[PDB]
Amino acid sequence: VLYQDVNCTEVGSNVFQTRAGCLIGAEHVNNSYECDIPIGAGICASYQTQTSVASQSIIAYTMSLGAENSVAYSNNSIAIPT
Amino acid sequence: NFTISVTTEILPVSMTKTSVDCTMYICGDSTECSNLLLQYGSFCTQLNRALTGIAVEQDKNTQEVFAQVKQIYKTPPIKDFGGFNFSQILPDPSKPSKRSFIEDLLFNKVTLDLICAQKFNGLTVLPPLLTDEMIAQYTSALLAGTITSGWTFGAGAALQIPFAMQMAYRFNGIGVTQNVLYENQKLIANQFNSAIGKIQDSLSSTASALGKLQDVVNQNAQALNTLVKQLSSNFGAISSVLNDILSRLDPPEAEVQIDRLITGRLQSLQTYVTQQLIRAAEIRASANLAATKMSECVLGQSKRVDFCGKGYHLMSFPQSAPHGVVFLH
Amino acid sequence: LYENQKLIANQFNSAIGKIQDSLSSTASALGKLQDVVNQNAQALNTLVKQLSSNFGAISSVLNDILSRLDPPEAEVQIDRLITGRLQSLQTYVTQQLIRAAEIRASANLAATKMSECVLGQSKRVDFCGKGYHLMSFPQSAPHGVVFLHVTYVPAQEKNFTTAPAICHDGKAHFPREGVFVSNGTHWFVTQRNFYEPQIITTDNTFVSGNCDVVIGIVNNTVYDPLQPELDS
Ligand SMILES: *[C@@H]1O[C@H](CO)[C@@H](O[C@@H]2O[C@H](CO)[C@@H](O)[C@H](O)[C@H]2NC(C)=O)[C@H](O)[C@H]1NC(C)=O
Ligand SMILES: *[C@@H]1O[C@H](CO)[C@@H](O[C@@H]2O[C@H](CO)[C@@H](O)[C@H](O)[C@H]2NC(C)=O)[C@H](O)[C@H]1NC(C)=O
Ligand SMILES: *[C@@H]1O[C@H](CO)[C@@H](O[C@@H]2O[C@H](CO)[C@@H](O)[C@H](O)[C@H]2NC(C)=O)[C@H](O)[C@H]1NC(C)=O
Ligand SMILES: *[C@@H]1O[C@H](CO)[C@@H](O[C@@H]2O[C@H](CO)[C@@H](O)[C@H](O)[C@H]2NC(C)=O)[C@H](O)[C@H]1NC(C)=O
Ligand SMILES: *[C@@H]1O[C@H](CO)[C@@H](O[C@@H]2O[C@H](CO)[C@@H](O)[C@H](O)[C@H]2NC(C)=O)[C@H](O)[C@H]1NC(C)=O
Ligand SMILES: *[C@@H]1O[C@H](CO)[C@@H](O)[C@H](O)[C@H]1NC(C)=O
Ligand SMILES: *[C@@H]1O[C@H](CO)[C@@H](O)[C@H](O)[C@H]1NC(C)=O
Ligand SMILES: *[C@@H]1O[C@H](CO)[C@@H](O)[C@H](O)[C@H]1NC(C)=O
Ligand SMILES: *[C@@H]1O[C@H](CO)[C@@H](O)[C@H](O)[C@H]1NC(C)=O
Repeated sequence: VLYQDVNCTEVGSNVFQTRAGCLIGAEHVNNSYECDIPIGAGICASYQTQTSVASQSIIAYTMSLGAENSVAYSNNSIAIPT
Repeated sequence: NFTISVTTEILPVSMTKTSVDCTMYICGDSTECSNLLLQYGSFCTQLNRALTGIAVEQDKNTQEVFAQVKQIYKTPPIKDFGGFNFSQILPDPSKPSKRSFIEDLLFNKVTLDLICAQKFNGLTVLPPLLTDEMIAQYTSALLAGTITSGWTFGAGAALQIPFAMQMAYRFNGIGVTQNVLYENQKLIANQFNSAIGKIQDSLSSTASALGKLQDVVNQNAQALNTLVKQLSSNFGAISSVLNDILSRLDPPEAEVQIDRLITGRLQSLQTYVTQQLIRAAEIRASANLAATKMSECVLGQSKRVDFCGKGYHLMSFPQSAPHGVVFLH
Repeated sequence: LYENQKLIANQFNSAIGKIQDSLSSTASALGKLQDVVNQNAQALNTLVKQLSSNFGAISSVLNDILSRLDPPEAEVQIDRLITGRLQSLQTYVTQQLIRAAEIRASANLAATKMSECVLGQSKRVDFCGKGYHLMSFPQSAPHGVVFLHVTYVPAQEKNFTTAPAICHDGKAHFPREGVFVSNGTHWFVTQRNFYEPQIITTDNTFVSGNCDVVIGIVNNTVYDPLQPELDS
């Protein structure tokens, strides 16, 4: 349950305060994945089937934009495909 | 002789993801009103579906305009771009959010209690999926791909290339041989820096430059404001609040007054939803235009005349904005 | 192409097989058609259910009102029912008009895509799919059209030490088509997208003024293709 625009004072450890609202019933993951359910303010919940603990669980992680790249620009270097 | 003139071009990309609830708006949190509203039928499901479709389409517009890059590129620590100064458009790490000098001049001339009144009546405003931080990071990745990798970062894998060599492609693409660039490189860099300074000065003069975003927000705000004021309408009943109709009359005679009030309020809310749908369709057309502009001007070089700004277009630098995007052609 | 024709044909056949396999996996690929049909079907379905609404009247079917009340008192109930049903039908018509305008925009986009991507080769970047566009194959679909954009994607890279121009005897030398690259010792002039190295003759390169004004120029002896011919 996602309580939008609620001060979360009225309706443990299952909460997670997002800028959209506190998501009760989802555990945060500090790793960022590509997200399929859009939630709000960069948060996306998803269903994670893990064979170790909590095979039925919903994780609310910050949205990942993609693989960060560090292309090495040089004033005399070019990259031409072969 | 030639001159390079940076031209700003503003395009709305999305509007506020609003949301309306019947029993909060149509009913003043009463019970008999809820009975009558459920008696009318399934208009509320249609209204909620339409508004959720509007919100989904706005989210898709925002995610399609900006997220045209699979990878988030970064500018190199050194800035040897052949004398070309990009400190104004490149990200500024001073802010906690990786915005830029020109992006900051945009977020201050829009500015997007009345909000509490709308919230208490069920007229909530959902937050966008992409915050200004991730939109700014998408713009920074686009800038890094354009400056360092030229335009091949859109076709396939990004390929590093000297900036003084990248612009040797674009002149040769607009007819002028690259020797003209390679003999007048310092002059071109000076003109480009001067043009960036001039466009920054113009952005730091008046908000009337951003006359499109200040309309995509002011029209939705006015629509919500005039939807709020429809609750202060008699609509034929002897009052305008449903707590002063059930406190005066009895059910068999108060049902007609409540029916009048509910049909009037439902008509007003349906009018608001239709206006919102039409405006969302127009914004979708504008976002498609912005998407193709960023797909052609930024990710390459358009041969279309007067599309990517007047004159033979060389390149573009996408920049974030409040509910929109501005190009620096 | 004329040196790698068989390789390109094999890659194209493999790509067609892969897109066939992807189409034979899930319907989520056709997420647009399954919406242009489902939204209209759902709109018709929710228009049907509005006939089951009292709208204030003491019933919901017009045969159980004229079988209970008399004309002078049944007319008010019928007016209630008719204004409610007309409002619902007008709402459906407005939704259909808005969706038809959106579909008209989509069909204009499809028409221009067929007119440029298929009937030619568009220079527009990322219009006819990601990467450079070779050709497109339109295919029918239920209330729609699917394009199979054949695209040119560079696969593997290799760094080179480039150079904006070349000093020979004080005169600058710029490549008329391609760029100057070096594999460590020598120099070559190659096309931008593909690494096909060629020696720097006087055909691949043109002169423009001296070579002390251009920034970043390097030294090399451009092989004049007439020296062995003028020696004899
Ligand atoms: C092309 O135009 C530029 C811009 O007007 C010229 O650069 C100016 O040159 C004058 C003297 O020729 C200087 O006094 C200015 O300070 C220059 N301005 C800038 C911004 O550099 C350039 O000289 C012109 N080129 C030719 C061949 O006439
Ligand atoms: C690029 O341009 C910016 C701004 O046009 C330059 O920053 C200015 O630098 C001068 C000298 O250091 C300062 O007096 C100004 O206060 C700076 N202004 C701003 C807005 O930062 C920057 O030096 C330029 N860099 C290059 C390499 O040309
Ligand atoms: C370019 O890439 C293609 C596709 O990866 C290569 O074609 C494959 O090459 C390997 C080894 O030569 C063969 O085992 C495969 O059967 C080939 N596949 C196809 C579909 O032809 C090609 O060799 C690469 N060319 C170069 C010069 O690296
Ligand atoms: C760069 O490419 C040139 C191509 O001419 C290489 O020169 C020849 O490379 C072949 C490789 O099979 C050798 O057998 C020849 O002896 C080389 N010289 C000549 C005159 O043909 C060169 O080795 C490559 N690498 C560098 C660092 O220059
Ligand atoms: C490129 O080659 C030329 C010719 O061999 C070198 O000649 C220089 O020319 C400048 C301009 O007149 C003189 O000031 C230098 O004294 C010349 N060099 C010598 C050694 O006499 C030039 O130095 C070479 N440049 C590079 C970057 O390799
Ligand atoms: C939360 O606090 C604010 C400020 O007092 C108040 O306006 C609002 O009604 C409260 N309740 C919410 C958002 O549910
Ligand atoms: C959260 O951060 C901790 C360390 O701060 C890390 O060990 C953990 O893997 C992260 N993710 C969780 C708890 O899902
Ligand atoms: C430009 O390239 C040369 C050659 O490697 C290098 O020495 C120089 O440092 C580069 N320029 C800058 C500003 O680093
Ligand atoms: C090119 O150089 C960069 C940085 O020096 C390196 O990361 C990359 O692997 C190189 N690519 C090739 C093909 O050598």
